[PDB]
Amino acid sequence: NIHEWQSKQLIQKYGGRAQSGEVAFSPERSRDIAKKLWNQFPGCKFVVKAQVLAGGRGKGHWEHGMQGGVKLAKTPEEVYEIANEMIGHKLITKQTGAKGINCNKVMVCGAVDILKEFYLSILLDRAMGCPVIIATSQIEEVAQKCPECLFKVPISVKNGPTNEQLVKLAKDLGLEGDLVQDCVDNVKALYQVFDKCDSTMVEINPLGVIETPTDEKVICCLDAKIAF
Amino acid sequence: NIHEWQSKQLIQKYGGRAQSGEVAFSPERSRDIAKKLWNQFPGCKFVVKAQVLAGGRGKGHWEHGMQGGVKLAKTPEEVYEIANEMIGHKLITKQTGAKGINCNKVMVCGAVDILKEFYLSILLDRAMGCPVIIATSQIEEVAQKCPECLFKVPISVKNGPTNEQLVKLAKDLGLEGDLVQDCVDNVKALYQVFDKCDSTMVEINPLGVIETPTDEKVICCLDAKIAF
Ligand SMILES: Nc1ncnc2c1ncn2[C@@H]1O[C@H](COP(=O)(O)OP(=O)(O)O)[C@@H](O)[C@H]1O
Ligand SMILES: Nc1ncnc2c1ncn2[C@@H]1O[C@H](COP(=O)(O)OP(=O)(O)O)[C@@H](O)[C@H]1O
Ligand SMILES: [Cl-]
Ligand SMILES: [Mg+2]
Ligand SMILES: [Mg+2]
Repeated sequence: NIHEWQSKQLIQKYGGRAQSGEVAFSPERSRDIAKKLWNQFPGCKFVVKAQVLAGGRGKGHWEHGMQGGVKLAKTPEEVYEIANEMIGHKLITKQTGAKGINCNKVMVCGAVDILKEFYLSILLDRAMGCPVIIATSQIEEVAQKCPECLFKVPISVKNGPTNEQLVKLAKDLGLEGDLVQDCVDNVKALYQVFDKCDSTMVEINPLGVIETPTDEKVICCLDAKIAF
Repeated sequence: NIHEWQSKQLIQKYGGRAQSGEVAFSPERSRDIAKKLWNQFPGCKFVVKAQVLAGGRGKGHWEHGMQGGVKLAKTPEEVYEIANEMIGHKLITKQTGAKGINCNKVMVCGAVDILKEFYLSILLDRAMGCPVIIATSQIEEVAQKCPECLFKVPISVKNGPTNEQLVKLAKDLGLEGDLVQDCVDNVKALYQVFDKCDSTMVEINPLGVIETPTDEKVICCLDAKIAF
């Protein structure tokens, strides 16, 4: 499986929208990324995301407390502080145990208004022998407590997804207006990645509805993981 | 006199907020700047500003038809198109005449919500023999048609501006809440530039109230000109 930054760039290579930010291997560099971003959107806030091969970062904790592998920062100096407590230190989440996985890089992103967060993945379903799109706006828990809340769209491996399936899926997720077609185009892009890269899973957790700096609502992958 | 980019970077060096963007000397580079900015704020729009030693770009026009030296762009490709018609071409404004001034670089900026636009300049007043801060929220026309709309704050070159003078100026311009102190700190930065650079004029036209990507209101220099 390829890292977050690399999957997102692959998704955007194929016409999808994703917040890949920029990766840093030192707190000095993390700060410089933030300072330069203030040239473009002055006053913006920042998000620092520990780049570790492990899930559930948002609710881990570090040696010196901290808590959470995804944290908001108001200034480049706050980016330095947070980054300095991530790089070269050990995060502890559910997927790691008391061991804790080491972190030697972070992702620095501009902070955006997140209006909605969905789960969406494109899986190779061996049983049926076809790709299947799995999405929900609420992943193993939701399927058991509310299986109806989960949508599974089998895909024709010769024709690919139909606009009918994708439009329905988008509306089933609660999207309206321009976000419906926006979601179709992004899901089409995710499928090309799935297909053209011979992936067994393209998982977007979360696929979000965010606001641009000028308040437009757009679909954007806020996380990405591609397996082969 | 130093260019927009250099003044803005100088202003931020001293604690002010300015949208310096990033300068490009080709439309290919302009496009790349926009593409990379979409990694940070996906879906954002862009502004392309012709970098020419001449004023009134917003209302100028180019020899081959295109209108305006400051133009909005929806995508990196729209940035390329606009930049390609600016770099290596001739702009015509009021300050240039039928000759038209050549442009060999543009500034690519993220588009932001602009809520208010002020004029603010720090001048070496020969008559009074001291620096004077000149600001208005409505420059030669306004001074004649509404002299009351213009505020002039003489500065003691030994004490610098007082927080009292700057706070009053901020409220005189109609600012309230956190924007008052925000404006004070930015004006303090503009004065240090004026002083430490032995300038005869630091002109910010417009000094704006803009929204951050997460809807915070902040003071930001959207243009800058420093004379010697
Ligand atoms: N640009 C951003 N602005 C604000 N919040 C963000 C941004 N990017 C990510 N987040 C938040 O970070 C959370 C955790 O992100 P994610 O990469 O999914 O980590 P995890 O493995 O903990 O789920 C997301 O649910 C989202 O709310
Ligand atoms: N980042 C931006 N987003 C939106 N509009 C902008 C941005 N930067 C500048 N503008 C607009 O461009 C106009 C012209 O900009 P400026 O640099 O002052 O050129 P000039 O004053 O020579 O016409 C401003 O009055 C403002 O309305
Ligand atoms: Cl170049
Ligand atoms: Mg995730
Ligand atoms: Mg101007």
